[PDB]
Amino acid sequence: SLLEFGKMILEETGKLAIPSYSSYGCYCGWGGKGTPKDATDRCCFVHDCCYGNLPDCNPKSDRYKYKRVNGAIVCEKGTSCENRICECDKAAAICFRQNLNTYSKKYMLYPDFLCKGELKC
Ligand SMILES: CN1c2ccccc2[C@]23C[C@H]4[C@H]([C@@H]5C[C@H](O)N4[C@@H](C5)[C@H]12)[C@H]3O
Ligand SMILES: COc1ccc(C(=O)O)cc1
Repeated sequence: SLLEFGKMILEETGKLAIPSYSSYGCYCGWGGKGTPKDATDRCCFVHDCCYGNLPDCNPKSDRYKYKRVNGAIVCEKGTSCENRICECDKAAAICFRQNLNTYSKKYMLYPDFLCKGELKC
């Protein structure tokens, strides 16, 4: 769930989940539409897509167990859905870190109205 996703995002990137990634570009937080702004907005595009492969669970709400360990992130014996959600998030959190440089405060709190168009997963 978001409570787990947020801890992850903080743990890996050092930045707090909320202002730092909850409205970034066109796909972080909101989702919806548009051509992703940059590397970090693109992660969100994949993460959405990641949650999309699952219509059988509640990504935003179902709580899962994961632990850290000298660096990497480990998801644990859950309920398929629970496990699947964790790898989705795990990836996404890794992607943010992977691209912590292209992080631009210019896109932090990027509205919506300027986000235009289709994009198939
Ligand atoms: C409308 N809703 C949908 C309705 C029917 C099928 C798929 C979707 C969503 C789910 C998910 C994703 C982006 C980001 C956002 O989290 N959601 C929106 C747009 C779409 C997009 O795939
Ligand atoms: C992919 O990054 C996010 C960040 C915030 C939210 C949200 O606030 O719903 C969803 C996905």
